[PDB]
Amino acid sequence: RRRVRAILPYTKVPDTDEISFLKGDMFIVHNELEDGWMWVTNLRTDEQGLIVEDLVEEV
Amino acid sequence: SHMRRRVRAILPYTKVPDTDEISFLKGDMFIVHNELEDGWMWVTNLRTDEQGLIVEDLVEEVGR
Repeated sequence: RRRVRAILPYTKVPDTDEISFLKGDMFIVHNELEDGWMWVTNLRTDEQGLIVEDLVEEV
Repeated sequence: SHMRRRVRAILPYTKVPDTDEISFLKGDMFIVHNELEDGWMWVTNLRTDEQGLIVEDLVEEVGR
């Protein structure tokens, strides 16, 4: 249960469970998943969803 | 296509031994990482955090 930060923005793939975000957004990681993905909650939008792991860094 | 979606088990499943299928309980949720051309998919079970193969016939999309 750690916080990670977006280093770049991301626009979700339509009709999927991915979420869009902005550089600087903070997320709480719920599941690491396979390398390359993460199941998280974006603290700014309060949205739970799938994100691309290479766009976030440890804080 | 269930790619990049969260899906939920509609029935339990016990893996075939010596395969990389994963056993799961009804209600378990998963994130789909790869969809193979036979209905099977590489996923992560959100409860156990294990990666493995599950078949699409046993799950339904539930959204975020």
